Amino acid sequence: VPVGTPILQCTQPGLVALTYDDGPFTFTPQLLDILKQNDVRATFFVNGNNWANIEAGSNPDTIRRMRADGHLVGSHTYAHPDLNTLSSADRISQMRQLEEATRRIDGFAPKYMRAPYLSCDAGCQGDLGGLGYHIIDTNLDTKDYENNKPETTHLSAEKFNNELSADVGANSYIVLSHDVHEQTVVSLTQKLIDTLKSKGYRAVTVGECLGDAPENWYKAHHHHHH
Ligand SMILES: [Cl-]
Ligand SMILES: [Zn+2]
Repeated sequence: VPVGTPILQCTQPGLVALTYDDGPFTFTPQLLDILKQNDVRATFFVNGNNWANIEAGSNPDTIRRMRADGHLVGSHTYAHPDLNTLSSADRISQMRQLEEATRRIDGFAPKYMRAPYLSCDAGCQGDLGGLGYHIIDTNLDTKDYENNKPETTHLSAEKFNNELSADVGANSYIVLSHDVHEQTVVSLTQKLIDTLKSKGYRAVTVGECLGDAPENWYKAHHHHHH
């Protein structure tokens, strides 16, 4: 799987990787329950301290359930800054801080990440590559953060349907949603699953989307010497 270079689609067609950024937060437990009931795995790009602290409250338990249920856990940086705007030392710190938290939680560090605001240019990419990260972008943005009211979430479900080509054999998608919005969880997610199966796609983690064995998704161990 490419390192230090933004990835937009799967390595095979007929696949959808549903992804969720900016958690974990209030609605994430319910989202895990919904995905389980659907037998669907997904991918979470998590922060360390953004809408909540990943080590506060039940969040450590939600992160542990993500892994237990087979969802891919990726980094979204610790504090959600625009990585372009930081010096290399500060970008390295944003990644390592999150890795230290996920190691405290469940003894892992992500090899997968997504840049806040999809903002990560060649300067940023070089550093992330030196850290051995896979950079995950999107080729289908639900705009769920804009369509986040009971009466407007259908616009995001429609956007998904519109963009999801009926031509299952020639296409695959990495889908951007944000589970920190209640409507993303209690309405949009079921519609995404329904719509993707109605067209013949299979939902997959980004790991499977890119042909990557789950044994490669994480650094299972800290190297004492770098
Ligand atoms: Cl290093
Ligand atoms: Zn974000």
